[PDB]
Amino acid sequence: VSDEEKVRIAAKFITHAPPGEFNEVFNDVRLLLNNDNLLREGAAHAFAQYNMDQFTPVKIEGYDDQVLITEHGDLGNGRFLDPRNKISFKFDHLRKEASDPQPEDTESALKQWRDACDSALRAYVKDHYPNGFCTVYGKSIDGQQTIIACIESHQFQPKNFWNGRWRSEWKFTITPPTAQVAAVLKIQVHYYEDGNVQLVSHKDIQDSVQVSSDVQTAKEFIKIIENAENEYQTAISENYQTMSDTTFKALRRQLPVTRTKIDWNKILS
Amino acid sequence: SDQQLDCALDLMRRLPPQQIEKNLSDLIDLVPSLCEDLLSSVDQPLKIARDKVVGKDYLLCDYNRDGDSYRSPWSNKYDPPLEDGAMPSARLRKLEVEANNAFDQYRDLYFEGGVSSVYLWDLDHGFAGVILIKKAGDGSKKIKGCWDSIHVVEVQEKSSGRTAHYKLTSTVMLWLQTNKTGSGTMNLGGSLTRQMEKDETVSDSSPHIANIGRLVEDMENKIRSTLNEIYFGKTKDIVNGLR
Ligand SMILES: [Ba+2]
Repeated sequence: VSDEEKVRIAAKFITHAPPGEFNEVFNDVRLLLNNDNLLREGAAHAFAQYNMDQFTPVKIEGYDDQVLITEHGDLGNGRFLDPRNKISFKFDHLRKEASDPQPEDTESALKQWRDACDSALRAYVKDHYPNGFCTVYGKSIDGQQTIIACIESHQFQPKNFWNGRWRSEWKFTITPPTAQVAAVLKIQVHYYEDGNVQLVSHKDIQDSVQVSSDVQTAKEFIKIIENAENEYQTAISENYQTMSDTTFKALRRQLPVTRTKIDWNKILS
Repeated sequence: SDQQLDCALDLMRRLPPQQIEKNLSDLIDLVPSLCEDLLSSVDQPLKIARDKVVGKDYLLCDYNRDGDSYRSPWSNKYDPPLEDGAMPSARLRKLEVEANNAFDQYRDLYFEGGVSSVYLWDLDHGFAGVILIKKAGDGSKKIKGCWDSIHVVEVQEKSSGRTAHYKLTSTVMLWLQTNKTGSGTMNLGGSLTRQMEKDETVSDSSPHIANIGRLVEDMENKIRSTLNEIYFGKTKDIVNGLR
């Protein structure tokens, strides 16, 4: 198997690190590949893709709250946009370090919609997620004005050998008098205090809403998000119950229909 | 190459358990020299083949593999046919047949369907074997499910001969996948491994198959409860901690 294949496999594994376990997986993959220069060349894109896929939140010196690393904030050449603070910053994907904040702008047509939606969203997020973070972008994409709202919330407990993260991405395409809504909600949990167990879940959402002013419509946007995220969370818990009490039992009973453990002398006779 | 092997095993504890066979294959391509070490230390999802002579399914794993063929526990031959595939002694084959019939009944009682297979092999001072059970749900239900049990037992038969030491290493892999309007797609997957060791009287009142049966039953019941607690308790608690 060629060096090109090996580093393809290395890059893939790195992209599949569970939330909160990047360092562990990277060091494993580094020592197995055992060719740092090849790793740097064939797999650099993977470090960046992981953080953007994960919506990694980052602290920036001099600014309150945290900003998400997403594709929507990628400015090229290692820099990312903080659209709330109106700055760009260099991001080190390996160390997860923000540096060199510089003043920036991008879109301004949607400045007021982005600002209305961010204010409404930030309150929503801080109300519903223990340590949630959000970043809201406004862009023209393939012809159309789009508000994109990203939400992240994680709980890492490496000393109890578990990690979890929630991500949701909500795209509002503004074609007054309506906005089309497309979203994907994601959850990932890894528990390995015993042996490897993971929950991976996603849900796609499609809706539409009536646009008015920036303020009223932001409110409308948040109501849609709040309801769908509540709906999804309730449904996840309902499904666990069905699984725990029905499907699981259908794989293996606790005990045989005899309602006691096995009479082995009967089996063998 | 111990550092590399440690990294390989650790990595397997972290990659998504839904992709085991693929990940192990990729991991060996990544470190070819660690192949035998990894095939020997990482459990793989069980696969089904058909024994057409007896009309019964049987289970494939590395324990009944010789080259690119697999041995049926029903007919005691390899598919494809081999020149000299590894086979048990006559003595051990009789025990293998009895264990397959015992575990079919055990499977019927606890699982009410699925497939079982028992493969035994001779050792210098006793024998060893694997008891395999695979049950899948009804895949017309919005909630799909697979359970694989892989129970390795190592028996040191002590001269004499009315005593033996049993070591049992058991892995259960459990996967559940649902696709619902309300919860979108949920995929819950993983595995738990446990080990035990015990000395037992071997007699007509307590033959090897009864001793092994009780160890497997005790262990699998315990693993089922642990899975119940982790899958539907602990991961659910984590999700609800996120929002
Ligand atoms: Ba082994």
